[PDB]
Amino acid sequence: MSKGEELFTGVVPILVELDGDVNGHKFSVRGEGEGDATNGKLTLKFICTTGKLPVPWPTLVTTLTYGVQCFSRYPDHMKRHDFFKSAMPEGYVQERTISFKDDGTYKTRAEVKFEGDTLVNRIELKGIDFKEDGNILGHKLEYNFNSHNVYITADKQKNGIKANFKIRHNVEDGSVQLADHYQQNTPIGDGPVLLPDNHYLSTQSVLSKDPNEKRDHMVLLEFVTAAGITHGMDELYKKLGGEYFTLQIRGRERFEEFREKNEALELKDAQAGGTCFNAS
Amino acid sequence: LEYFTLQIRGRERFEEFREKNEALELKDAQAG
Repeated sequence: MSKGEELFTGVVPILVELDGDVNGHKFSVRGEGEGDATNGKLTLKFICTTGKLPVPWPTLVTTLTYGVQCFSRYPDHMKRHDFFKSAMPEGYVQERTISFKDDGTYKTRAEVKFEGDTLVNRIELKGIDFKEDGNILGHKLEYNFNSHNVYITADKQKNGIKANFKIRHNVEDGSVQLADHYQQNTPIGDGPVLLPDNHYLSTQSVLSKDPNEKRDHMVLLEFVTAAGITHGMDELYKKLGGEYFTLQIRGRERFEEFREKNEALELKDAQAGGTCFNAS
Repeated sequence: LEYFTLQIRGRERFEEFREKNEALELKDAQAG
């Protein structure tokens, strides 16, 4: 498990700040609350600070709080796969394309990082090509949010992860408005991070209102748990992560190139006393 | 044609080297 796991062992205050622009409708959202990674729990209240929100609240949930996936609960044996906590305290950049079927698209960029003792998620959102009388700009979506399974895979070329999932927004007419999510996370710092094997996040949400709150707002409770890899598989991963493997190379120059990179990598480990090698 | 062996520490690092090494060998082995 990563060094960053120690930062999420308790209750962590959360600040969320979003600046958005959808078809020229500019808006800002501020959210504050607490995250409890031990129980995969987060509780947030979000406020539209610019007046009325030009899009339905459920369309922003994944940007706002599947925006702080470092509060997911990883079972003990899966903690070797938690990229999100491993990038802290420096944090990570989260980028998404959200494509609404037969409607517009969101593009988002966020930085998730500690600032002091507060985990902060700062987001820029651009929405283009939305139908002015559609399900989103026409506010035709129900105020609920179903459970989803977020498929997570490693992106070693960029030292991060990717995620893909399709959100099912209930429409008032009874039909469904699909939101196709494409996700990329990369670390802000240059330190080592955990790159996961294939797994998924099982997410659950309930949306509510604060009866004392005058502004356009959304109250959110969310439980998220990692899943998909057995205890036996992670015991294997743990064994294989420590073993030595013989690679056979054809050609002296090709051998020389591999050897220098291998030596550089073992040098990085030894300089950090091996403290990050095959971390559980 | 001359073979060499390299000791790689850990599954993750080995899978990365072996993948790159295999891609290289699938250019010399296409009859050239």
